Parts: sequence; structure tokens; C-alpha cells
Amino acid sequence: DGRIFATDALEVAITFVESLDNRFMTSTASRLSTVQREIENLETRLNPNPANRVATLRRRISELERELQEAEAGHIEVLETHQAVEHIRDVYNLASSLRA
Amino acid sequence: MEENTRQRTENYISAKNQHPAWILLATRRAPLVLSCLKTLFEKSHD
Repeated sequence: DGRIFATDALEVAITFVESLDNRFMTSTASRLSTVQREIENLETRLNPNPANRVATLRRRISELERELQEAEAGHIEVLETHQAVEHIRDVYNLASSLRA
Repeated sequence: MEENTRQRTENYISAKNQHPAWILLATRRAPLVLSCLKTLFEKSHD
């Protein structure tokens, strides 16, 4: 139509060039918690046995109840300055990965 | 087995000589074209 459109090769080259400069680290404490969470979620959602799923759901509910009970005492834990920065960067990386 | 080491080199050579991304990167004018294209496509995708 007389217009130019980018392809996957151009996107790959642009990604390489952009990653040449300073780029966000993925070898971080966060995105380790993320992979652990995703692995546990996949393990729960992949099992065919319903009893195992029920037991895992009950255990998660128990842990959430314990956390809520602790919070009721006022034990809500802010993460950190640097920890918050790292989590924000991790989330930004994960979100940016959605358009590849 | 060195096959994983010779077919790998063949694949790398083929990609270097054929894949548009590596061809553009190796081109001695790559920075100018890359900057122009990135600037053009940063604003519009239609």
C-alpha cells in the first residue's frame, strides 16, 4: 500500500541493539519468587488427581488465613526501597515481554 | 560426537549470510538504518 512494515528480523535486531546498553537484570531475587510461584501453579494445574488439588487448595487457604491473622495484629510488611525497585523492574520486564 | 559442533557452525554461517537481522547488523551502515527504522516505527505500527 506504499507503506513499510517491520518484520520479526527487524524487531530482533532492535532488541539486540537496545539490550546492548544498560538493561534490566533478570538474575534477581524477584523472578526467582516468580518462577517458584509459576512452577507451583503449573504443578497444581497439571495434576489429574482431584484429591491432590483439593489438598493443595486447602493448604494454600490455611497459609492465607495465617497471613491474614498476622496482618490483623498489624504485621503488614513493606518490602524495601531497593527491594521495591527490583520488584518494579522485574514487573516492567515481564510486561514488556508481552509484545515480542 | 562433533556433529553438534560442525552442523552448529554451518547453521551459524547460514544465519549470518541469510538471516535479515544478522545481515543488517553486519552491514557497515547498520547504525544509520537501524536508528531511522526505530524512530519511524516507535510512533506508528499501521
